[PDB]
Amino acid sequence: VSTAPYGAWQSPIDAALVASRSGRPACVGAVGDEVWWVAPRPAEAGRATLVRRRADGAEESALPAPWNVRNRVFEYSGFPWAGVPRPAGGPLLVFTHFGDQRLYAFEPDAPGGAVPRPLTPVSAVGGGLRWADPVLLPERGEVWCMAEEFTGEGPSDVRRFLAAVPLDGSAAADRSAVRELSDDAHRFVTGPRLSPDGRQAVWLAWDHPRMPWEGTELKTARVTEDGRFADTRTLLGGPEEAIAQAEWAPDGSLIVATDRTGWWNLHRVDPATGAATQLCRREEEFAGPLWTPGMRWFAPLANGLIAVVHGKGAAVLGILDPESGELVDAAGPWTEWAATLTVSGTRAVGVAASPRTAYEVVELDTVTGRARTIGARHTDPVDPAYYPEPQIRTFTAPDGREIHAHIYPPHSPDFTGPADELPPYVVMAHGGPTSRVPAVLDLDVAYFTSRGIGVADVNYGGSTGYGRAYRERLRGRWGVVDVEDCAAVATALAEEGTADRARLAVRGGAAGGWTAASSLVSTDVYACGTVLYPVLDLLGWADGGTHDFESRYLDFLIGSFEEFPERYRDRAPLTRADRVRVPFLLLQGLEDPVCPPEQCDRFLEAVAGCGVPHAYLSFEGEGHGFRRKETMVRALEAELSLYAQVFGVEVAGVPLLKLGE
Repeated sequence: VSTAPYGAWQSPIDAALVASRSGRPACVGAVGDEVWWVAPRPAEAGRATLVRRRADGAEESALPAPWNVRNRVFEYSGFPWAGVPRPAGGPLLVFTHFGDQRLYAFEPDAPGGAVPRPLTPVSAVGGGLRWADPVLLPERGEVWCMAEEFTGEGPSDVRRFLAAVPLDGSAAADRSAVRELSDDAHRFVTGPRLSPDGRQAVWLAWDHPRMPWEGTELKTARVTEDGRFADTRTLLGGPEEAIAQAEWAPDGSLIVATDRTGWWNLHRVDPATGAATQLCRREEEFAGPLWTPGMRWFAPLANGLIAVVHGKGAAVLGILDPESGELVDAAGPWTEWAATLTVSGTRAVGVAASPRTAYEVVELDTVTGRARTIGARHTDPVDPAYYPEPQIRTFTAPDGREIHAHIYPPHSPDFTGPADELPPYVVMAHGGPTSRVPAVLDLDVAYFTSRGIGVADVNYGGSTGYGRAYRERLRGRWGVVDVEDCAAVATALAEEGTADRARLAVRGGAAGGWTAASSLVSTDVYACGTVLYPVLDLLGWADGGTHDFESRYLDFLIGSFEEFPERYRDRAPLTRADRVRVPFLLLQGLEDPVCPPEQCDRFLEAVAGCGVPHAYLSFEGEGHGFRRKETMVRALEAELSLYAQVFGVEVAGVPLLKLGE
């Protein structure tokens, strides 16, 4: 061990390794005795593939490039696949290919191998046709899902409804062959969930200007014999009751996760009256913000037990006995479980990680209570001694309010900083903003901490996982609460003498980019900042400047335009772009439909000539969020260079970012 300036420590973690290991298993699901999930392939044009895990442990990608398992529903991608086991011929699977947004069917065990065949027609009108959250029904020879069909060229010129697509491929070039199960009365809907007897269907629905976490309605209908929906009606829910998920238990009962008590809790629901009964009252979240159709937090098991990812703050998979109210969590090293879940037999399978291990596919068996890794087993790319040791802390702001944050101090088995120096710190603001960041191994974080630069990940007011009230703290306060909370943690760290007050950076992407930009504009706490595909122009954004799903999200964030039109200009970073007095880095994807690159251009034009050192790197072929390995490498090394230059530290492992005024 030797002494070296903070930020200049030699680290075995390069941006290429970081990119290579980015992402996590997602959308897990059981198919007979098999377990499938979506996995990222950053080095394969940033595509996502399907992974098939056989009972005997065999684990391999089921689709080769260029197949890309992802869709553009809500622009964030709804559950992209489905699969059913069959008596002969192997399982039948369907998935949405990102390239043409079509739903495809394929049989992995067919002689010759997987040969995807299209099931849906395309459209040149606006955003065309999109599909997601499917359920295979081979008895009816169809796959049921929710669909998006653009009717105009505007981002909101679209209708959504539940649909039935023929598995025989007769609708591949015939839109009339697609059956509309529900009508298009509701702008936003999720895929259908069929009762075990196949006579009743449910689905979530909502409209502008509400976000699903504000409120949703659980719709229901009788499924006729010929496969149509009848007597559609609202079973429960409303503009202020957030129903995040609904599932049929194998015994025919209905279970939903609602926040009517102030926290998302599981409730049994009378399929006829809609009356709900508490199954486990707790000041813990048993669900989360429904950003895409198909998210699952709980899963009913055939034996009557219920698997549930729950917790206040950190979420962990546990097993609930709705009869005794008893809840037993998984053990093992995993401290955070993602919002994806499936069951098979007495087993519940989810995706979880720890501060020392990347997300793995983990199985919890109800008979033994044993939890074990069954997929994507984590191997250390470098000695785990290079990973930071997270400190889950709650800071107390001026008015006594609690601010939840994850502190990652510089950490390295080979270096220590100068006695008379304190380490610079990078303060991060997650996206959303209605979501939360878990405290697990993240090479993007270790990339900095292993070099001598601390990191502080703040779950500012408005973050999820701490009840409706905490999520509501941000209503009408975007640009103030997120900014102040992040700054509170920063300055508190400096005052405590654990961070260099003069070397604090702020960074974030999407909503987090807005927070970072806003911080550089409305405060002088930071020495520099990194902004990724942010929202900087509110007026532009509100004026048909973003996808349909978030086209009215500002009503929640800053207030309606009808009531607070003045905020749309005052809160906008673009309006005060001239107030940025420190160097910054802007990163953007050129195919971004959520935060169009125009946002950046306008900002850059507003700061030109102000003599503020800065840089802007846009990437062709990248949408909202970077998926290609080469893109991530360049984005991360650029951010590090910015910090090296501003913090007066040397880093030769990355190219020197060219900053200009």
